[PDB]
Amino acid sequence: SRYEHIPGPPGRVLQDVFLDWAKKYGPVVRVNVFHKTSVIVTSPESVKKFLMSTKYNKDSKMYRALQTVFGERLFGQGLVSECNYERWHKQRRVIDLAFSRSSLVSLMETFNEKAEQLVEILEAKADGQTPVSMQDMLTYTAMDILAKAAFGMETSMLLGAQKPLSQAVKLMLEGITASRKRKQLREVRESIRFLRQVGRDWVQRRREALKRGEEVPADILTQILKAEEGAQDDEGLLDNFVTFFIAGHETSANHLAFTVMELSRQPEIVARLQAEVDEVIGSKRYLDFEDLGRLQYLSQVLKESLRLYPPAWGTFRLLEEETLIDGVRVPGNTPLLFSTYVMGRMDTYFEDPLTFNPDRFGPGAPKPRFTYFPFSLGHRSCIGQQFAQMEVKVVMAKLLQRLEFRLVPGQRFGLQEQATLKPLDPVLCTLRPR
Ligand code: HEM
Ligand SMILES: O=C(NC1CC1)C1CCN(c2cnccc2-c2ccccc2)CC1
Repeated sequence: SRYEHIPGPPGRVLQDVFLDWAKKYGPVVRVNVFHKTSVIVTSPESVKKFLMSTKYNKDSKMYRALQTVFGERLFGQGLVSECNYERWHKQRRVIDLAFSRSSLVSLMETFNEKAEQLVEILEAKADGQTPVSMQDMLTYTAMDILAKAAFGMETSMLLGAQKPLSQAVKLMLEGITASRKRKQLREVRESIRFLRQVGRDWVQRRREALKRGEEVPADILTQILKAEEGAQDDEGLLDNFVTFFIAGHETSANHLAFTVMELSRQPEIVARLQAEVDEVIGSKRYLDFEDLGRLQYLSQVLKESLRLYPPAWGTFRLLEEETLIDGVRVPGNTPLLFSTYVMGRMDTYFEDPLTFNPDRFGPGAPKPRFTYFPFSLGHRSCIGQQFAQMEVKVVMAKLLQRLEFRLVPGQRFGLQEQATLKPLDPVLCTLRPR
């Protein structure tokens, strides 16, 4: 009854249903999500008001499935899932040092070496006939980049190593999904314990290295440790280990996979991207940091890919006091749902919204004003945004330099939702050298 007055109903995902309801019922609509009543707010005025203010905190009820799954602590109170402002702010300020401009410039060697490894593996299969899962190959690349860049760890998933780790990540993502019988419970719980035990093993290795006075370059793990200096126990440390182990590869992989999928049906845009990489980097194996800013059309293509295919569709804020939102009375203690997926597909905000058009992000084009937020906005925006944008530009630039991709017929463009949105199909392609 407390929500009955709010407007609403009486390879598809629930976000497509929400899109249909926002179009039909307007900027404030009641929905059921993760078995709670929520209100989806899709005006840009609401996005600005609620996301650009430290007055509005995340609604912790809507993060339970990242905190704990089936009674196993997962991300716990790490940086994504901590919804207390002061507890979040303390860790954010310490971990931010690992995402400074100087920190990220130092990661270009890791980005280049893993991108070069992927392209060499793909070139050996570029016979126009062997089907390759670009979803799988881009996930292995993203995991290898993250493990090296964040932790100084070589996972070598691109060599076929760490299969139990790859399986554990897959079942943990299925667990998040199922949360929000007997064998699936056992497999999910053991996978979460395995990921935390990877953290314990790697933190002990880092501590022993530091004790023996071995050289350890400052990385994300350095700052994760710094945030816990004088903690009562290692459970905060492991919460952020697992948070960054998962967060630092999965959305990047999703975004790469979506971009390759969509580009397979955009031959003219691919010819333009191939030309731009030819003009900017030439034959050079290695992209320098200053080359990234020169790949302007690729930047636009990746922004348009996130408009239609945001791996992280949005966020929630807790409305504490009854508030009028776009002419609608919204009760206190309500989860407000913000969706860049829904707003990206509304003709109100984007003309011909299903058309893939990188020129929407061109230099003279008007910037979306609070209608586009694939890294969210405000104080709780993605800490990894610049990390992600650099690594994906390096991977995509190296693929475009060296290879041609054709999507295998029968492969779909639809979505699935696990913890994030990702292609329904494996993005199975045949390849040829340029
Ligand atoms: C294309 C890639 C990526 C996308 C689309 C993405 C998207 C997002 C979004 C929408 C949020 C806000 C989530 C919320 O409000 O609940 C977020 C937060 C976060 N992301 Fe990402 N992300 C990406 C890459 C990364 C990477 C590479 C890392 C780490 C290296 C990372 C770590 C995080 C963390 C730790 C947070 C929580 C930040 C905070 O609240 O202070 N993300 N991301
Ligand atoms: O569960 C979430 N929000 C709850 C309201 C429902 C999102 C929180 C932000 N997440 C990320 C953000 N940056 C990078 C990666 C992830 C990521 C990917 C895989 C698994 C976990 C997290 C995406 C999920």
